[PDB]
Amino acid sequence: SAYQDYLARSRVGEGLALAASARLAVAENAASGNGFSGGYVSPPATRNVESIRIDDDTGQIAIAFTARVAAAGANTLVLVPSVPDQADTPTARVALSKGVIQAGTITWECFAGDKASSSLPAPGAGPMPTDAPTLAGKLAPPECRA
Repeated sequence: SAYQDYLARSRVGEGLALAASARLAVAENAASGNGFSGGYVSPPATRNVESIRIDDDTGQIAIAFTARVAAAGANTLVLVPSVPDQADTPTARVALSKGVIQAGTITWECFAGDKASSSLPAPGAGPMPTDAPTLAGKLAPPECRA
């Protein structure tokens, strides 16, 4: 139902906003050449957000929502980071490189369960998720959907 959809979408948006903490930790670790999850302490769990975690190798952020939002096994949303191949007039985006000092702006792409390819402006596609998201796209912001 549309009202049910509203409740879930609002709570998913809040989880995405809480994940700013992880986007900042990934940026800090990229700037120091550290594993991307190093030192990250996720915010307190809420009634809506079960966990926020960072993949130490790729910087991918996975947000797991509670059953108030979506069923177990259908409850994850992912954010994938990338950087341009070169800062000046890039021709492509690339996944982050663990151990390399990377201080430029990181672009984050959201993927819900239905999204089968990257959809970004120039310089083009970013990486796909490392761990597949499972949250139904209809519950996520439109930029996360197929």
